[PDB]
This record gives sequence, structure tokens and C-alpha cells, in this order.
Amino acid sequence: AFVHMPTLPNLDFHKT
Amino acid sequence: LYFQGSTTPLLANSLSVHQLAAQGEMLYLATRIEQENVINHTDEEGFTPLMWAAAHGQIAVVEFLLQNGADPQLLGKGRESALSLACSKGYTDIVKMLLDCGVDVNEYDWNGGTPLLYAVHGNHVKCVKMLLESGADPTIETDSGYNSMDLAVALGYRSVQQVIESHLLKLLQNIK
Repeated sequence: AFVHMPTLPNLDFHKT
Repeated sequence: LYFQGSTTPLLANSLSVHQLAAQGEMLYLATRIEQENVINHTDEEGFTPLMWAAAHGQIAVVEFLLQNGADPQLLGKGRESALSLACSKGYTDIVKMLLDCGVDVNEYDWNGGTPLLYAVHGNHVKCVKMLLESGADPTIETDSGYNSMDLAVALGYRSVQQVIESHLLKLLQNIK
């Protein structure tokens, strides 16, 4: 089994 | 389950050092670190085992890697750090551990972010507080022109606003 690296959020958008 | 337990955990030693770290495979990771100089080895995106551990919230692995010489200052290909990855997720205890190692806190990544801007964006109040106390600069801006207060205001994050403002109010006016 492999897990992915989470990507850093897009700071150009509201998180929701 | 054919045997007493699943066989999957016994196959875990074929995983890369990055996947061991990410998945919290402490025994196989420790053993792999003893036998080869691999603790700071990077994968194709320039990520170290510590980055993977931090990004996945593996507190025990992070502690183990730091206690065994893993370099917390390294940056990935996107100029990301273990600190910024953990700040993005609000992993407060990982962040604390890394900050206690004296890592830089204001490295501007190629995504236009810093640990503080990620902690603000995620509404992770404790991370924001800790970061400000370790010298994180709230005036640094995203690509769109948003500093930490701007993001906190625009996103409606009230506690983050208070935290940033208190901090700024603690700065002594220069009288020299």
C-alpha cells in the first residue's frame, strides 16, 4: 500500500 | 485473514523509507536507518522521510527521526519544509518539535506560501501563535497580495485576527 503526499493548499482561494 | 493476523504488515519492509515514515512503520524505519545512510534521502520530488512523516501527522516518527539526526532544514523541490507541511495541516505537536529545533520559519516557497500563511489559511490558531512567537513575519504576502492579517480578515477567521493583532501590539515602538 502507498499513501500520497498531501499537496499544499491553494492560497488564492477560500479553504471551504 | 488466513493466519492469526493479516500478512500485509509483514510485507511492509518492501516499502520505501518515505512510505515507512508516512505510514508510521517505526520498527522497519528504525532498522532501515541503522543499516544505510538514508535518513535524509530524497524521493523524486525532493521530499525527505521527515517531510513525509510531518505531512501525515506521524508524531512518533517525527520525534524518532529528529532524535536520530534527520535534518529538519531541508526543502523540497517546491521549497516546502516539514514545518510548512505540518503547519498546513495544523499538526501542533509536530510543529512545536520542529520549532524547538530552531528551523527557519519565513522561507517563501514556490507556491507563494510560508508556514504562517498556511497556518492562517487553515485556521490553525495554536500554530499561528507558536509561529509568531518564533519570529514568523505576518507582513509577507501571497501571490495575490495577501499578508497574514489580510488572509485572516478576508477568510473570516476571528481568533486568528486577534492573535495576530495582539502579537503586533507587543512589538515595542523604536525610541532610538
